[PDB]
Amino acid sequence: MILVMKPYDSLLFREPRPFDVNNHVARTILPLPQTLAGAVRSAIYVKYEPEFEILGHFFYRYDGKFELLVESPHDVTQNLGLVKPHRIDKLGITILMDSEGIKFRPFNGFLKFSGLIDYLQGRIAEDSVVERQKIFKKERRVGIATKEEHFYQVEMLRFSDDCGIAVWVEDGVDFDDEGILGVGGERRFVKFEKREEPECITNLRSKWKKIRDKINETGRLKIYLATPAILGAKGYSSKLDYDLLGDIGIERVRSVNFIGGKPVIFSGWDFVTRKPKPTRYAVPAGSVYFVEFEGEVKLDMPYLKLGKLTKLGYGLCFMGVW
Amino acid sequence: ADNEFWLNKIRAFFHDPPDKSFELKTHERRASFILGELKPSKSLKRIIKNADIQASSLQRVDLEKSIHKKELKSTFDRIHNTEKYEYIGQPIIRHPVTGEIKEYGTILANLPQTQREVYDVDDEGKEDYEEQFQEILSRILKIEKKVFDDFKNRYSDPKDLYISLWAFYAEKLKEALEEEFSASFAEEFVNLPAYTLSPDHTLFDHADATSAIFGAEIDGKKPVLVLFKISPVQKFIADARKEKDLWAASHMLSTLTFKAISFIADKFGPDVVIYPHLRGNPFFHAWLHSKKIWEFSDSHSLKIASVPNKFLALVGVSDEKELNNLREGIRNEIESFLADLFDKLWNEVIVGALEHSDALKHLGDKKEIHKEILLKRFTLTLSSLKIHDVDVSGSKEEAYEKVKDFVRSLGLPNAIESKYLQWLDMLGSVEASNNRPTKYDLYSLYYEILTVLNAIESTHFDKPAEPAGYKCTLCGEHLAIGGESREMMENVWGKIHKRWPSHLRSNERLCAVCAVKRFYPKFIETLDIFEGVGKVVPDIESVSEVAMCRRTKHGITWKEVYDYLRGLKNVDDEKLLGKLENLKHSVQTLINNVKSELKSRKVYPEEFLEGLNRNFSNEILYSERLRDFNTLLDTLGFDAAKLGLDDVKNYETMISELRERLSEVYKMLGEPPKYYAILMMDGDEMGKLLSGEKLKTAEHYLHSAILERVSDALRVKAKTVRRLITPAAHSSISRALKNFSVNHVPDVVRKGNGTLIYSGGDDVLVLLPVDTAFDVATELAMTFSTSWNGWEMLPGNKLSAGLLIVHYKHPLYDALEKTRELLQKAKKLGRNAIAVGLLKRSGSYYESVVNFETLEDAKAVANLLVKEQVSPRIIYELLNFADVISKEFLHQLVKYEAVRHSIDKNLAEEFQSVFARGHQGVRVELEGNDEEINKYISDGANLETFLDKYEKAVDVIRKQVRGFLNLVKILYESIR
Amino acid sequence: MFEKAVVFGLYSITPVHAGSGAELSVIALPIQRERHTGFPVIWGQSLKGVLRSRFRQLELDEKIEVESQKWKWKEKTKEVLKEKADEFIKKVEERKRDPLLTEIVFGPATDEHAGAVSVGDAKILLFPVRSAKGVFAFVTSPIVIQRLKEDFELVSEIELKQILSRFKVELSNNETIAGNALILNGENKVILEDIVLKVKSDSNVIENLVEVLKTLFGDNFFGKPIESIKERIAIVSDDVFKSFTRFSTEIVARVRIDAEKGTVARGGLWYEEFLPSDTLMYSLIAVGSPKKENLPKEVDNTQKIVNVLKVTFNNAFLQIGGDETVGKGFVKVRAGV
Ligand SMILES: Nc1ncnc2c1ncn2[C@@H]1O[C@H](COP(=O)(O)OP(=O)(O)OP(=O)(O)O)[C@@H](O)[C@H]1O
Ligand SMILES: Nc1ncnc2c1ncn2[C@@H]1O[C@H](COP(=O)(O)OP(=O)(O)OP(=O)(O)O)[C@@H](O)[C@H]1O
Ligand SMILES: [Mg+2]
Ligand SMILES: [Zn+2]
Repeated sequence: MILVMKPYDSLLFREPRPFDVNNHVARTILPLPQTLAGAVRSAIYVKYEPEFEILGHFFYRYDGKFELLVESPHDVTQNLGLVKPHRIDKLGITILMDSEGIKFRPFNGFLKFSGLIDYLQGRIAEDSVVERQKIFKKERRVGIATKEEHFYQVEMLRFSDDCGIAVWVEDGVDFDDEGILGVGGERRFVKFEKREEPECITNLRSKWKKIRDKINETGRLKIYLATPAILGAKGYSSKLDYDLLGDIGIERVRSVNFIGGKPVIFSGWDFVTRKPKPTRYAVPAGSVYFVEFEGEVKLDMPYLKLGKLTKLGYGLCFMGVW
Repeated sequence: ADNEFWLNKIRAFFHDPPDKSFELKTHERRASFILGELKPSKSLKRIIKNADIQASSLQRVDLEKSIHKKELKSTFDRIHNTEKYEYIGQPIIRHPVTGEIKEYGTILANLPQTQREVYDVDDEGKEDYEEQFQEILSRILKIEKKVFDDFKNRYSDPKDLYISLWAFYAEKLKEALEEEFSASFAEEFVNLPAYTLSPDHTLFDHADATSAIFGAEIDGKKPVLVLFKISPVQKFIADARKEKDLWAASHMLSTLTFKAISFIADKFGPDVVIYPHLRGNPFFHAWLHSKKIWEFSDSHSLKIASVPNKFLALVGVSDEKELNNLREGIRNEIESFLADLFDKLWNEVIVGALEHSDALKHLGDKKEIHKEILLKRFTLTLSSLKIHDVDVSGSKEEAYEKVKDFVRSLGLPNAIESKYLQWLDMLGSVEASNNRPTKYDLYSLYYEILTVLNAIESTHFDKPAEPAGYKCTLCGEHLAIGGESREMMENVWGKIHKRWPSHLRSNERLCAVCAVKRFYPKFIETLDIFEGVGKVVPDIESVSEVAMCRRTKHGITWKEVYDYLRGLKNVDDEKLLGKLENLKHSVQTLINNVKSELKSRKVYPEEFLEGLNRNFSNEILYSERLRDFNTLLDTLGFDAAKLGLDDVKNYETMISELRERLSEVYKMLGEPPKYYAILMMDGDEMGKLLSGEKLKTAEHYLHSAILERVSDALRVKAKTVRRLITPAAHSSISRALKNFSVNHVPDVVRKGNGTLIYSGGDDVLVLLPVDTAFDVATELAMTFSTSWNGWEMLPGNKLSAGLLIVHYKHPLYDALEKTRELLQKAKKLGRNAIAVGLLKRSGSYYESVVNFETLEDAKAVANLLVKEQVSPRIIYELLNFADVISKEFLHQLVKYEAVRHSIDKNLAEEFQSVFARGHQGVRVELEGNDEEINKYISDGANLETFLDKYEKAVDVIRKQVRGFLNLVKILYESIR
Repeated sequence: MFEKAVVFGLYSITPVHAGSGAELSVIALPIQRERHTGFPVIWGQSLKGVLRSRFRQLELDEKIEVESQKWKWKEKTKEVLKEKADEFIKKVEERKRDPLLTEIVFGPATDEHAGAVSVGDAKILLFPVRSAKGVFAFVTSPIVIQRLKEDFELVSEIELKQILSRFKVELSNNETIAGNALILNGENKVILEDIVLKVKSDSNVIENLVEVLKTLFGDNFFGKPIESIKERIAIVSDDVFKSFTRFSTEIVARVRIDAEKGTVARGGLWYEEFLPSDTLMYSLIAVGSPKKENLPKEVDNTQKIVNVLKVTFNNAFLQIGGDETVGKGFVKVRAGV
């Protein structure tokens, strides 16, 4: 069940840097899955790692047709060209290839679920991508408030009038449909709504077998991070543990190639102990893992949960071919 | 053993005599003579020559074999009988990047005035010229022998002698020659090229490249290219509170990467690293002083972080395990330095503050986790690309075909694959049986693939799982020291603040990284390359200090009078000496009262409170800060509420008298400036330049008058094939970058009254007052764009710049991030453009992305504005009309506004001219993904005609005029 | 959180200059404007700062009558806290704290828990533009109706719910839907400050908009008859509406005069922009159950904590912005009953 959350006003999600009296400038980051997970936990508690699992969260735009927007993959150049890693046996090294030069800049933006059903194959259309400005803007409120120095700057997320945030929740765990809850930093709220699972999901769910068998026959698999994941075993590391892919039935891995941005540093407030939660590092959303697996994948779903805190919404990954 | 290896490196360095271009016929014997008893063997000379030819100048070593009816020559002896040589002309030098051609003036003046251009073997009228040439060559050889003999006598160890020669042989020889012949003679002589048939790099750069190649291939070691990156940088730099944290972060990052560089250099050799060019680097000089090789000369200031965060080196590894050992050694050296700093902090500022408290035992078990958190903060990425040994055996055509087939087997995209195929064809277009391809022919391709690998392999991170607790208050991401419990953390940090109030504050609870960075300045006098250099930490504390560096209307800066207040630097001018003495006495009496009151509380060390006469915060010169006693105490860094002095009110007389004296000073010294300028600059498409795309065709880099005499096929090839850089050319490029980033930016920054923080290679980061920010920005841009200043190389490329003018009260992290955003926007919009932004204390934001020459005319109109020659209202009307204006009546409307708002007709005409000229260069951000328009604007061309051809010129011109008025408003606010 | 919500309304009696903007295009201090749309807006952070202060000063004078019974804060804190409540009284009178009941409603002071209410941004609903006939007009945009359509569904929702879905109108850049008092007689056209607009015939869109206003702001309309307003709505296109808000606001030049010479001082000249009077703003107020800290018996649930806020603020007159001393900021508020 999707959870549409249309913001009445702008939203600010606190970055880890403190802001009480000294660091008056308070920037914003993209909504971490923990914040939305806590908001949904409050919502279900009012209606009646949590016992229920949140698959993840994606942006959406409602202009006649209702479509969910997924973070732009790191596998797409700014010229809408895919990047594929091919290995050079002569030099013994593997490089990422865009067929137009060894250097490229990832395309910042989004990718609709129609894009997802076509991007997993290995091609991307033009209409499948949306720029960042079409969804949200960085609205910075200034001079909000012996108070001569209390004037502090705040940057918020100014979503477009037809754009909001949708949270993906597994079937069941039903609760209140229409209502309002607070999300973010400085006290703001959204007008959330409960909507049946979109036809895009079933479009990608039904066509999962084709991509799955293509991956199985070609011996190549790509894993796309829809939401950030904490893949460390003891600490926090970006290296993909080979046992992690052993759950889906990978007998052996030949080579693993991963491209991603700077890690996201975050923490939380432990309401039970009234102390901040341990700091964590997660691989940024939109990163893709290129693996050369031996064997086959027996996963019945086109997605899997990787890492810890997967119930919140972390580690939403899609299996794709390259 | 290792001594033999060092001696072999010395031999490889001097296989070409420094005066080789004077007479190519007997260069090898001259090199063997200058090497003295250290002269090479036979087979060792052969392998050294093979390494030299396989090294760079392959666009010359595969070109010097020109057999066009003779062997082409270009020397100074000009006795090369034409029966077999048919020389071209006098030697020249060409810039490795811009191909700018410079002749040799002073070297020809000392040469005999020959009556003919060419001379044969045994013609008449030759004996006198030959005798004169022999005399001058003997003098040069004697000077070189004296210099090298002194170097050999001073140093006994082969490694010490090798490094000393590599570092100072050129300088010492140049000094000796300028003592003997003339300064310009030595300057020209020391810049002679190695291969005269294509003088695109200096002889010594070729010698360094030859030494690096020979060391890479020696003893069966397979040469490998290694690139190292220590990341992240910008996020670590930004986490600062005062200017000292930012300086400490920059210097610490530079020190770590230079520790890795020094490990590599002491393992293999100083020349094995191509970027940065270590010669002449102040950090390299400090390292040499540490190794007891050469005493630090104090000529170059060490307070500047003059080492980039990446280095590229050419080393030879026996196997993969050797490379892994090298990587582990680099990582362990960096981690050892970090752990040494952490232990120093933990045992000098934490134990020394909790010497007896039970809290020390509570956090004693947390030393390991915080040490490991600090160690695992940065990411050290080492990427190595093994240099393929292309099979060059067989015929020349067969060898070139094999090399090209190997190139084609990589599957590279057609663009750079075609580029390298064209390069190989142009190399193989020469007519010579002995011509053969070399392994380093595709050195550019190896460098590009290595850069891609490093950019990919540096995205991998592995970081620990820190426990719970309240995070650090400065960085915000790491658990604070002793932050397990709020009460324990507050107690510990209050004790530390009481112990160290000059650095910390009443509400700071730092983590390992932030605390180490904060206490970094007080430790570095006891770290490896230091304690013998002197005054590494700069005498600038707060960001407001650099704002005060702006000079007032009486030829005197607020910073200078502040330094006079502490008594550091007396003021020479006596017209204001009495008022300055009155203000100094008032502030001294007030701080004496404050420190006497504080000593009663017995909460701070007496030594710290004794020095408050000298280290009091300069923000007290702001009349706003003196509104009462609590704010005055907070300005100095003391919390009145914590000390309980929030109720003291017997000092109001002193504060009022100080405020009156401050107003009296303001009467003619002007109010103290509250705005400073952050300027960070970057190299424009340096990767493309090193990839060969931005380089020009081989015709420019060759000798000018040899294109015609050569065979037609390779003539047209060099006409329409772009040159690709190579070890010696790369070394020359890095040498020009070092020359700029070391000898030029610090000088113009000091002349510009700014404070340079980091000048590593292409990048530059300075903090300057709003007075000289734009002037120094334009000066630095023109310096970088220059190709040959005097007799020293210069990068000859472009910079995008981001300049931010922000209030001193603004937090440092947000200002730095905004300046980085400005730089990124400048790069996004047709680079070689400066992005100027203004962030007022209220929070209003201005914007302008203009060409570097647009500043001067904008400065002129702003100067007209401040001088009351033109009313400021003309700006408001022009902004109002900028929305509804078109190119046809641009000039007429501007002329009407000028003649309306000016004083006379000439001022109005000048305003019209400067507005018309300046507003052409302004970058625009259209709705569509249009970079061609910005590219046209970036140079100055038929863009005006192209604008007529352009389909949305009205939006372009409207954005241009609006941006020009915005930037001129920024300038007017800055001056006023 | 925020179980229910209430709708507030604002009406600028005098021009309002609240906050500033990071744009700073021409005017030195523009008004707070939305980023994506560019409409004028009153941020919920600054709107709360005047809602809470006005609520606070009522406590010091005890005019917060709850359920038709006057509120006495001095005894209430002692009744519900005791022990240190006497010290709590001293701290509040020391200006280091705030009265008890306000902190349940508007959150604690600088020196726990959170406020039971949240103040949303005040989005514009009607903008005044000079006209030829019908001297001034209340102009809207179709998406402004769309914004009001969704927000009003949180409180009212059922007759208004059905009529809310009827708000769907497409308008070209020159057509308009206007009241009878604005249409030029004979020539079916409307002129709104140099712009000529053609009236589009309709009989529901203007009536529907004034229908929800009466049901959410009473029969009276901020001291004016409701029927006198229905004839002066002029719905225009989004581009026209967006352009009006950028350029139809009052830009006021200001300067300081020195008595020593009688002229103006050098550099003491700047221009500030004011929101026009007769600007019907509206802000959604989100209210939740307050934190249980032994609260008085009159503020237990959310329904009781919203009635006090609505009653104490209906027909109020508070000042917004930083020009109080020059008669700028006074706005009449009408809480949605
Ligand atoms: N000592 C230093 N002081 C200040 N700035 C530095 C220093 N060393 C490097 N920099 C600059 O800081 C920036 C950080 O570069 P970095 O290696 O982190 O990659 P990047 O291009 O910023 O992006 P990415 O993080 O995606 O790799 C660069 O612009 C670099 O030139
Ligand atoms: N001579 C050199 N040799 C090797 N590396 C160099 C040299 N000069 C600069 N570099 C490094 O090469 C890298 C270039 O990457 P960077 O992201 O800065 O792009 P660029 O080519 O400088 O231009 P742009 O920023 O406009 O894309 C930087 O890390 C810089 O320090
Ligand atoms: Mg660069
Ligand atoms: Zn920290």
